[PDB]
Amino acid sequence: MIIKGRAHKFGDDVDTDAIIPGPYLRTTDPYELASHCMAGIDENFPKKVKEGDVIVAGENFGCGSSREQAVIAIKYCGIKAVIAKSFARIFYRNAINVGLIPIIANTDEIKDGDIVEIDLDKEEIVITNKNKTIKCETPKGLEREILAAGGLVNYLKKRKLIQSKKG
Amino acid sequence: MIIKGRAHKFGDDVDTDAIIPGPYLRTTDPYELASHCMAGIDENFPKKVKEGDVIVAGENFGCGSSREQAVIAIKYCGIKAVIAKSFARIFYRNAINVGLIPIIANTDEIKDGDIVEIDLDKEEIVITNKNKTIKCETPKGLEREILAAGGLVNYLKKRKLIQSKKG
Ligand SMILES: [Zn+2]
Ligand SMILES: [Zn+2]
Repeated sequence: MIIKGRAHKFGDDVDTDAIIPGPYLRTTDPYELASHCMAGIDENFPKKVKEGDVIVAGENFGCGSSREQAVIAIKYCGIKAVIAKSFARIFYRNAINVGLIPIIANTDEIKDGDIVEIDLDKEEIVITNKNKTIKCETPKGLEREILAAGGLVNYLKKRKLIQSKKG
Repeated sequence: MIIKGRAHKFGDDVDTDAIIPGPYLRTTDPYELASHCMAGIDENFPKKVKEGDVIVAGENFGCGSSREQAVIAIKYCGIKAVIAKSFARIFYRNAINVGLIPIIANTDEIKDGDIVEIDLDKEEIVITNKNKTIKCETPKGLEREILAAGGLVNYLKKRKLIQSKKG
């Protein structure tokens, strides 16, 4: 599949608090969380982002705390993927489990406002307004399957469903 | 935003039964419904469709019965939009209410398997593999707002949320 949208570029070490400040963690509504996505470093993000857009960052994106809210804040902004040079281990796992696609690439090649086209099958990112394409690395194995199902929950109910018609 | 994927082309008068045969209506799981999307005319659709793809049809798509399951079957296949020459009135309404985007265009310009790029802001559909772009008509007014919120439910809770912080 192909994910195409506007890129919102950030730097290195964008941690969970920058993604979704601790004080907002006192809410249930995921959309409530989404309304403050990236508010830690860019108070204008929630008002600029559009469904289908992509967050682009530097090294160690999602750094810090084991917050499922961080990935939920991103996912509920209508963002299907995050492109970064590297991802904090815990964030990566949480992203996979909620259906948020973590993509690895040299983000120095991407500028804020660029229109990017991520082709998950070819594992390339076309930066349409810059007439260039860069390679990327998408999730594989189990993580790819969980992502394909849209998250851990779906993956598990599809596993049960199969077992259902098994007898 | 931009929706880009592979087009699955169908003809005129594709009714709700073709979209989701009556016998399957005895289920709760939307994914269960999705597994038989378009099974009425193409038993291979469920196995060919990929998240991000687009259904393209002729006149009067969604014809017939007031089945919310038809739009749910499409939406749960990972299909965000349906491009047709015209839409049955009831289907159109149901689509809007679940966040499925009904787009009007001369689909004779689109062939099965074409890669299409729907730009909702420019109201154009780029048929990338055919080096051509055609105009389309996207939803406006209230319908556009409901769609933007992702469905009637979200639209309503966003209306309440606003009222909440009002006093
Ligand atoms: Zn850090
Ligand atoms: Zn009919």
